[PDB]
Amino acid sequence: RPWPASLAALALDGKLRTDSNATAAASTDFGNITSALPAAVLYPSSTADLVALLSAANSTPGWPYTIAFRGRGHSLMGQAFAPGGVVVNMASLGDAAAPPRINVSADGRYVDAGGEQVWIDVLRASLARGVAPRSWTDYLYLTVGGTLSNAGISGQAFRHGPQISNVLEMDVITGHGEMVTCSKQLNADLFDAVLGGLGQFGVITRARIAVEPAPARARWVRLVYTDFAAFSADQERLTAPRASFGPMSYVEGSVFVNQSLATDLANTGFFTDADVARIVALAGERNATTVYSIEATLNYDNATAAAAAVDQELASVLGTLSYVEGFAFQRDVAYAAFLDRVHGEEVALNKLGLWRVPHPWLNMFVPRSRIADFDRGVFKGILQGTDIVGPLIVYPLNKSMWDDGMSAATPSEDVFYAVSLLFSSVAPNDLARLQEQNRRILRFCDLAGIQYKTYLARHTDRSDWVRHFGAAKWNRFVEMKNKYDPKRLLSPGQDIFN
Ligand SMILES: *Cc1cc2c(cc1C)nc1c(=O)[nH]c(=O)nc-1n2C[C@H](O)[C@H](O)[C@H](O)COP(=O)(O)OP(=O)(O)OC[C@H]1O[C@@H](n2cnc3c(N)ncnc32)[C@H](O)[C@@H]1O
Ligand SMILES: *[C@@H]1O[C@H](CO)[C@@H](O[C@@H]2O[C@H](CO)[C@@H](O)[C@H](O)[C@H]2NC(C)=O)[C@H](O)[C@H]1NC(C)=O
Ligand SMILES: *[C@@H]1O[C@H](CO)[C@@H](O[C@@H]2O[C@H](CO)[C@@H](O)[C@H](O)[C@H]2NC(C)=O)[C@H](O)[C@H]1NC(C)=O
Ligand SMILES: COc1cccc(Nc2ncnc3[nH]cnc23)c1
Ligand SMILES: *[C@@H]1O[C@H](CO)[C@@H](O)[C@H](O)[C@H]1NC(C)=O
Ligand SMILES: *[C@@H]1O[C@H](CO)[C@@H](O)[C@H](O)[C@H]1NC(C)=O
Ligand SMILES: *[C@@H]1O[C@H](CO)[C@@H](O)[C@H](O)[C@H]1NC(C)=O
Repeated sequence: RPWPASLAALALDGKLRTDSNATAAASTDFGNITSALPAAVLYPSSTADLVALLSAANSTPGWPYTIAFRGRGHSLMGQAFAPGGVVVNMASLGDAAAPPRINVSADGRYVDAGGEQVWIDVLRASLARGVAPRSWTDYLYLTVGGTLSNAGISGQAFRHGPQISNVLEMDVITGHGEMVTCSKQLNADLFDAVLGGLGQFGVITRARIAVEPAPARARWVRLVYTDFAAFSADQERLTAPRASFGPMSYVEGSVFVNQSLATDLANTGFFTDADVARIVALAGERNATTVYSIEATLNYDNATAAAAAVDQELASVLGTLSYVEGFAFQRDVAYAAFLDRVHGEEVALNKLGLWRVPHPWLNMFVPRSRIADFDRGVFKGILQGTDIVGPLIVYPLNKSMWDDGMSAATPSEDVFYAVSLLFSSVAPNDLARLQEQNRRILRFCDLAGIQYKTYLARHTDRSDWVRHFGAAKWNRFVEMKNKYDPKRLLSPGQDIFN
């Protein structure tokens, strides 16, 4: 039970807190479905405090405290908790002013960012130097270390890969309490393990993130379909390799069920009421139970000719497509306004009291060969007759842009779809129904032989995690767990080794 000097110094300096206010704040997450109180919350003022805690953990025999690294707690099912353990309040690393926690490189080819930093601040500090990361998440108020522990995907991933494919190097403190810098060339085994590694191997204190010259504006389009075959064929055309890709900077898509079509179209924040009326009419003419929309952008800069060159490039692209004649809808915004588009959605929902609610989200990767089966079984099947609150996002990814040596698990096929069904619960009895429906969707997929992977989900059975990674890739994961977290204390809320 004796404490090392450096661990005791943290309690003395008021950094180790055991009060009910501190512990309660670190006991809930964005999922708002599960909770777990820690014994203590650490508020580090430097990476030395992290070394202190993890060295103590490693050297103290019989050490009982699991350790989690809370980013912004956007986890869905407790992945950032440490039940009866220590939660690290990562945000405390950026409390001061000296030194800065985000540094754009002198050559403008990368940005250095603290693990604790949120992507919105990474964006703001990048644009101040005329650059920006190439690969995003839909939502910018997430931490660098958090998204990198998962993958980080948005409409750019088809061409640039996920955020984990856009890291040059990291500083990481392992379960041993050892500060290690890692890359493809230095300590590559740790580098690959941590990326998509679900916080199992250590804490990312710094990430070196690839940037590109920052575009000024995004030409922003949505294309409407009643035929899934045409919708998916076009998403695949837009994202297909020609190493080289087509013009589009971003390609996502969405599914709208007929029952709430007008309301959901109106709630996109994209369509006007005039647009909505035309799409509702189209659905009725085609007798459609589902409507599909491709969402795409073309990034361009402040050049004088840029706007007309964009018009012509866009016109050419669209002429290769098969959306319903006349159902192309365009917007034109500043690039930062596009990237932070979901912030506005959060503000609106929270003011309605619809943000801090349970989020039984279903996120998965579905092989291209079975996407039409998934559409029939889920969008045209299971989901029909239900009231859906939250977007249903569907878009293809290219496996060639994913590094399978990293921890992140993906389907085997060259093309696979991100399917994100972002259900928001309107309290009882809606939550239990939504949890059951997600089970049924997974059940449908299992029975149809669809070889999907989950994303952002934590499994509670060993056989499920083994299947998740694949047996050979699982053994790799375990090898790296043994070297970097032998005491199995880190990120216990993933329920892999805890
Ligand atoms: C809330 C949410 C999440 C989200 C999103 C939109 C919203 C509203 N949009 C996403 C998107 O478009 N694309 C995508 O890939 N993910 C998207 N997300 C999910 C998001 O990536 C996850 O929630 C992720 O966990 C990031 O969230 P956060 O930064 O808040 O991290 P956390 O929940 O607290 O912890 C997650 C796990 O990672 C470990 N962790 C956290 N920080 C570190 C560091 N620095 N080093 C090592 N491990 C770390 C935690 O222990 C936990 O297990
Ligand atoms: C951002 O750059 C600053 C330098 O402008 C870095 O600060 C130095 O690095 C470490 C901080 O732990 C110390 O060894 C030096 O004394 C710091 N210099 C001073 C006094 O500012 C900082 O580490 C960088 N941040 C990241 C995460 O890249
Ligand atoms: C799409 O959804 C609407 C419901 O919003 C359906 O229209 C309804 O049809 C029923 C049965 O004839 C009528 O009783 C309702 O008055 C209609 N509702 C409204 C408000 O328009 C429509 O049938 C659905 N289409 C498909 C193909 O399922
Ligand atoms: C990995 O795919 C995901 C996972 C979680 C969230 C999202 N995106 C969004 N999450 C929340 N609100 C939104 N509005 C538009 N897109 C989103 C996308
Ligand atoms: C969910 O949020 C509500 C309201 O903000 C809160 O009272 C409750 O404790 C939360 N539940 C969990 C399990 O986090
Ligand atoms: C592009 O230039 C315009 C006009 O000079 C300016 O308003 C805008 O801030 C610039 N966009 C950036 C910083 O990318
Ligand atoms: C309209 O679609 C519904 C549901 O798919 C179907 O039952 C019905 O037969 C269709 N109507 C016609 C005339 O095709």
